[PDB]
Amino acid sequence: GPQSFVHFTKQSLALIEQRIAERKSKEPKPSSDLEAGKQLPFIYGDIPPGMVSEPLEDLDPYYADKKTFIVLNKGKTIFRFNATPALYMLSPFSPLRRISIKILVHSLFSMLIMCTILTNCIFMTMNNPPDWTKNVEYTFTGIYTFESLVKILARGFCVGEFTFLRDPWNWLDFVVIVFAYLTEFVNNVSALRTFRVLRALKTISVIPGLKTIVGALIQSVKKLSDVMILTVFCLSVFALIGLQLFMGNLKHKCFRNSLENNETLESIMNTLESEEDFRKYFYYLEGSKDALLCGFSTDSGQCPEGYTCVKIGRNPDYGYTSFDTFSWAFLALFRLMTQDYWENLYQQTLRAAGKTYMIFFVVVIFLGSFYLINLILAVVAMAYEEQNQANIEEAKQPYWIKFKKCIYFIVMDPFVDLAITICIVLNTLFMAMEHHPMTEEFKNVLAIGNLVFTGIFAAEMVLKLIAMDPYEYFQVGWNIFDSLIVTLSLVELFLLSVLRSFRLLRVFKLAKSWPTLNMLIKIIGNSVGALGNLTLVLAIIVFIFAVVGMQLFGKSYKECVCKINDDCTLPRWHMNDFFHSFLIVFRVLCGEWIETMWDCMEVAGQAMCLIVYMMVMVIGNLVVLNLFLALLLSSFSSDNLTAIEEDPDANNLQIAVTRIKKGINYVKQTLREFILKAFGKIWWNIRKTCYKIVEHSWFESFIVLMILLSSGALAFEDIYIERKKTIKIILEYADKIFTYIFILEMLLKWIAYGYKTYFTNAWCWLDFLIVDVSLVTLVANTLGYSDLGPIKSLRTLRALRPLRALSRFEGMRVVVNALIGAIPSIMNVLLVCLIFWLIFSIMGVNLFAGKFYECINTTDGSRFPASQVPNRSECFALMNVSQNVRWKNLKVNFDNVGLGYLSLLQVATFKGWTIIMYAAVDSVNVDKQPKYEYSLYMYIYFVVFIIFGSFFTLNLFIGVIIDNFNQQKKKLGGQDIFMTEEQKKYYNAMKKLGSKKPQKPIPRPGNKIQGCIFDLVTNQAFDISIMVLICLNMVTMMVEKEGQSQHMTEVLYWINVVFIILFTGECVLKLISLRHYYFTVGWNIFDFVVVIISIVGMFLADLIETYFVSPTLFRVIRLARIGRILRLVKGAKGIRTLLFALMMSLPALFNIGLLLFLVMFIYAIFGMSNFAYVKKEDGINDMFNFETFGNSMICLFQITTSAGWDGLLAPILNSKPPDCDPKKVHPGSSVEGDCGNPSVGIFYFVSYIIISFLVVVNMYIAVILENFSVATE
Amino acid sequence: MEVTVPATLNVLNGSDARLPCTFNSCYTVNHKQFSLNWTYQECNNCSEEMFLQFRMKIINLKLERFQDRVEFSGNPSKYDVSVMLRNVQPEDEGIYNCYIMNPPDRHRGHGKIHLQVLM
Amino acid sequence: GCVEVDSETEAVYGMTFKILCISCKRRSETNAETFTEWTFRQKGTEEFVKILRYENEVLQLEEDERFEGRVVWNGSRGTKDLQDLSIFITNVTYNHSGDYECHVYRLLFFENYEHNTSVVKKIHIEVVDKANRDMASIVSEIMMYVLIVVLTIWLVAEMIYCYKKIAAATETA
Ligand SMILES: *[C@@H]1O[C@H](CO)[C@@H](O[C@@H]2O[C@H](CO)[C@@H](O)[C@H](O)[C@H]2NC(C)=O)[C@H](O)[C@H]1NC(C)=O
Ligand SMILES: *[C@@H]1O[C@H](CO)[C@@H](O)[C@H](O)[C@H]1NC(C)=O
Ligand code: NA
Repeated sequence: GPQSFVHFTKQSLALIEQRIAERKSKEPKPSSDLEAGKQLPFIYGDIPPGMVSEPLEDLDPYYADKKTFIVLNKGKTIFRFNATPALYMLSPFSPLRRISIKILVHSLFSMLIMCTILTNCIFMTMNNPPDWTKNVEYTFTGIYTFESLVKILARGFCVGEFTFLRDPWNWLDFVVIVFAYLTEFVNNVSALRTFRVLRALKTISVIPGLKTIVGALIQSVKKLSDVMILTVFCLSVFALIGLQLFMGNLKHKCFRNSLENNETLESIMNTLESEEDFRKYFYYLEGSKDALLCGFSTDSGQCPEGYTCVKIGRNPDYGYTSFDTFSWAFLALFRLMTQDYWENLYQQTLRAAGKTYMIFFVVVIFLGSFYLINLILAVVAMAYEEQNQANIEEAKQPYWIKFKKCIYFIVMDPFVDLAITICIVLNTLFMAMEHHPMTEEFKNVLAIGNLVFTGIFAAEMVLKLIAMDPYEYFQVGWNIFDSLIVTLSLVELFLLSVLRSFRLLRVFKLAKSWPTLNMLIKIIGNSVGALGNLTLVLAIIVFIFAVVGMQLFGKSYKECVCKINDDCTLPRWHMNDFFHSFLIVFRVLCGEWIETMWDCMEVAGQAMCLIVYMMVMVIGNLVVLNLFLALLLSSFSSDNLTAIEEDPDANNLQIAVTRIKKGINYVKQTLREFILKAFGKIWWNIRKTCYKIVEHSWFESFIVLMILLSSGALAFEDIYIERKKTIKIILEYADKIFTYIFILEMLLKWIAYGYKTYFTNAWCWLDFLIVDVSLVTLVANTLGYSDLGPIKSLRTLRALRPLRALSRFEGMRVVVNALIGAIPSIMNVLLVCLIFWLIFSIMGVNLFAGKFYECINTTDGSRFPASQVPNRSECFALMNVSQNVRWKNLKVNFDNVGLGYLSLLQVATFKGWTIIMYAAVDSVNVDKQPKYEYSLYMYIYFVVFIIFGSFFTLNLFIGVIIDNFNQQKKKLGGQDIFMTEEQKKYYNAMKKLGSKKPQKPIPRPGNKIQGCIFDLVTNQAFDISIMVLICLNMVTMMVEKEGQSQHMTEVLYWINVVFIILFTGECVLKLISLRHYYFTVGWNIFDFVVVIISIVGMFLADLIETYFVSPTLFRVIRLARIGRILRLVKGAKGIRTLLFALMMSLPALFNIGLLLFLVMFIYAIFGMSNFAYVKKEDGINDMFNFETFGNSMICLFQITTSAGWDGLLAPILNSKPPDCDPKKVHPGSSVEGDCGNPSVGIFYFVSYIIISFLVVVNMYIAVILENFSVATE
Repeated sequence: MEVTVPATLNVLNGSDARLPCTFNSCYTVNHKQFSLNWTYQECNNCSEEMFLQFRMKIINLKLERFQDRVEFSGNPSKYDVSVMLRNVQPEDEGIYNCYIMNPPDRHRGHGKIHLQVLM
Repeated sequence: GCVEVDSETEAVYGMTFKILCISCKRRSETNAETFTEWTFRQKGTEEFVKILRYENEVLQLEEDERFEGRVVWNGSRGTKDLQDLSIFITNVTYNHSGDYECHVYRLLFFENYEHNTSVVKKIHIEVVDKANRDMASIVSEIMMYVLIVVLTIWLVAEMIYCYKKIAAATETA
């Protein structure tokens, strides 16, 4: 107890040694509360002053037998040292070791080391340190030497138990301290500095609580082993498929037909170095670094007249994009899985191979980039849930008085507070009215309004500060926040362009009465509160990665600059200084790494950049995901416990609401009082007949069939409809017949159900609206108004007739019902998110309004230097001097708050954001020519917005989606919410498959040789040998590459033939041994099918390659050898369980995919009818457009992931010359103009990406529920 | 571009003197645009004499003071523009330098070797 | 963009007629300089005779009776990059029935490369007194009407059968 406190004297050491000797002559865990580095229990009480920080005897009985001694500090921290003399020199009773102990366990020592570490970390941010910094580095290494010497003198070096070298974290200190001196007395600067970076990792040891965070991070990884194996296996299989399909295709180029001087493609190719002369023989698009890709099929890209597609040269993107070897294809498949710039590769592969190969990208996107990511997230979330549950499981176990009272009475809760809330809302609306092209009258009005609002807020501050006491005034946090905002507003009134925007923070005062805004506030507070150490670890890791990148590749960027820039100057993203290196690290964490990786590999080498980038990806993504999960679960379950009532103290808004309920009702009642003072079976048979007809299955099948036919007839109406005259006439008359049929169906339903039940049904309402629009269009066409503008606009509404299929299919109906039940909470979170994004939009308008204009040379689109033409007036003077000069603005900017909302959407999705950020960091002023990185540190605006308005906003949305969807599942009894009843029965039947007990063993045949074969094929060695053979075959096909010799091809063919023979022999042996009992196993059936597939595919591929000419069929048929590799799943158990989970998820995913397909079909019809004639620029070109149904669905599958939606929206934002031509003539059509409709385009794209986000979130939750149910059962 | 040359070289009279001039430029040396100049000055402020040069190939000006004792002993592709001097004479003592221009690098290289002849 | 729609084959005597000729470039962003020559072979003859040439926004007509004063331009306008090459007959006669050839001479301009190409299209024109309605439209209208009547008859038959069945069921009760 508290009296168990004695000094460690020589008598105690002698007694301990005597006990040890007695134990030896004769020849258990310590208390976790008494373990080293833990707080002393309160049961021991305080420590007398005479023995704090002194050598004391051991308290834990476990070490009471061994030679140990402990020392306690002034904060009750326990340190366990070793009683054996340090290096056999310093005894515990020596004054020198006593002083060393006193130094080691002390707050000031740790504080000094921490300040030294932070100062050093600040110093490693300079890429060109001055000469005087060498003295500072010497001081740093001297401080580290002193600290290490103190530790070694106190604890002893390595011999003992509790010694200096036993701690893993002291190994880092020793390595750093030997490296410093070795580098000093050994004379690559980059390597030495990158090793100096190791001192930044000492923060974990000095800052309390960081070691626990690192340990939890390491623990979360070890549960990912099976998911990593499955990810590697799936990526390898898809990489092999892509290697078989697309080998050498990205080398297709358009080579000119006419060559002078008896030249040849072979002779030309070895005399070409620069791009200038490569442009003289191959076709290049203007301002492109790569030659235009082409194909040999009809659905591939075409070459201009005078060129022929040929396979020659290098691959695009410095040669780093290809399917030529397994390693490059694996890089491409990892890029697809992470979805980094994947639409560029997707478009290149479609151009080089054909549009028919988008099936590959659909399958790969779904299987990898959705399912594997789901698995990673689910496993990490399960790990963190388990650790959190364990943590909470162990945790539980005179005149002044008069008028100040009058002023206090003046501040009335239901009136003054409501007035302040209204004033805050009005001030926000007033600030949201600013725009760039603003008159002086509007500017003056806004200025006086802001002055009035600031005066009102200051007056309220003063009234509260003199009503209540100033000491009482500063006791509530909201009052401190109000005070800070008021004084900052006054400071700005006395005088930047950003200090004006800090009054926007008053919006958060609405969180006292807005529970959902308070939830976001609590999440943000947790990020720096209970989860402050995890955020600190994330920041330290980002800092370390930034400085490592700068030290490794910073000088290479400057030295090799003309390999990645024609102007021989630094690019936008580089590592030459610390800020740009941090920007690259942050962009990688946002999900964009391959484009900067290409530049890194060009300046510094493939291996180093590959290693560094993958380390950054893995570690940073793991830490960010752990922070996301911690925030989510803490602010979801831990914070919300209903400890207090709903606004326990009567909310002033609620009091005002009650007072309104009193007053308005009383006044209305009194006004009413004053007003009163002043003053046939045959029809039933017809109904039942219609009911019988409508309800029948044949009627429903007929109507479904005609819905499908009418929906599919819309796809035929494209820009080529004038070539198909007969189809056009047939479709017109088919539209007439469909209108008639659906009108008849509506009449039948009217008679069968009655007006009441029909018009209280929502599906019937939708069908009624569709048929009304169709009938109005038909009657207008037949009457004669077929050319009126409104009539044509209404005729564009035939794209919504596929909506009649929602009520006819059960799966889409169930998914739609789930979404409709989820809508309400989504609305509240949407309101919170819109207010949060409005704050950032107003700030961006204050920063960047009217500053993105620039003078450009329209021939090459190059911005003029600011030396010449620094103004707008100089730009106009030059436009009179020169013809191809324009003072042009960005389409997506911060000129007003709606355009700012569009900009923030492009930044949040990371699609189109770079153009906005370049314009922002180049900005100078209004009517001033931009200058390169003039406003360099406006990147902080975008980083802060990304963090707060994407990470925290998505945290809030996911946290409410979880609760809402859990309640949705709870209310109906725990049943699946994305499955139909028949699908539920099939789901249970499938569930009984994976939960089978072991079956009856196969009995051995009676024959001797058959029995020997039986005991040979039923052994484990046989199975492991088959598995290693399968791995060898995988390696054999991983060997294949583009341009390999004929000898390579022949030997690979014969090795694969030998593998086929061996596998067929295994099948024959199993058939002979097991007999017809061999077919009672599903895996045996799969192997038998695989063997047949192998033999037949080999023979058929040989037949095609010998007696036929069809490379495409050859590759598709040779895709059949993949089956021999898919048998590796049989040996692996964890990946087998994960694939069973995918099979379990299949039905709900099918329903959600049906709904997604219908939505994308409707949007494709609308896009064909709207954007089929816009200018081909940005993301719209000769292959990716809205000219046909197939092209439109190609474009819409791409932006379901949101990839490249900004480049598709950009050509639609052209609405007037010189951007477009309203009188453009299109041969073969009567349509005129190539302009867009910006409102229609913005609505189209924003609505589609929002709907895609919601549906894909549904798929995420389905897969996660499947994993959580399967893995925890 | 870091040009690595010996500050001072001592070579016995009557023997050969290799003059190591090396540079590191991160771009490949192509012989169409790479420029190499080798001067000889009796002193720091003395006049410089063109004796060896590279424009597309090794160009030997064959100065009368050196007779025919100057040869190229390097490889421009391997960043080796070292020259050599057969049968060094006492008059060969002086200051030798190698200017290097390797496009597309902006900077121009510069080296200096103080060849000294002892008995 | 550009769609190669074929010309109509039948022209009504005394009325106006447009003879389509559209020749799109394989890549639309390329720059070219195009002109045309039209040759005409009348029925009962076997030799194609040049009638007009259009180049540089001026239409040249050869001295032939059958087309003098009756042909105007209907191709692309305001460019040398002609992808529409059609012509217009303002007063159709019986001497305009025959085979028309639309020779398109395109000169693409590339980087250090000029490619001189050529395209030929054939149009057959028949001059008739009265326009003949398309077979596709006739059969489509007829099939729409028969489908209407078939569906109505089927629905009425089912209604009668079920009404009789439920009436018998009600009288049974
Ligand atoms: C906008 O930029 C120009 C850049 O030259 C400013 O400079 C004037 O330019 C004209 C024509 O060269 C000269 O005649 C004037 O003397 C220049 N002004 C000065 C400061 O000497 C011009 O003043 C700028 N205008 C605005 C609106 O700021
Ligand atoms: C072939 O090339 C030679 C030059 O090597 C040239 O003299 C000769 O005219 C060329 N002949 C043809 C047919 O191009
Ligand atoms: Na990227």
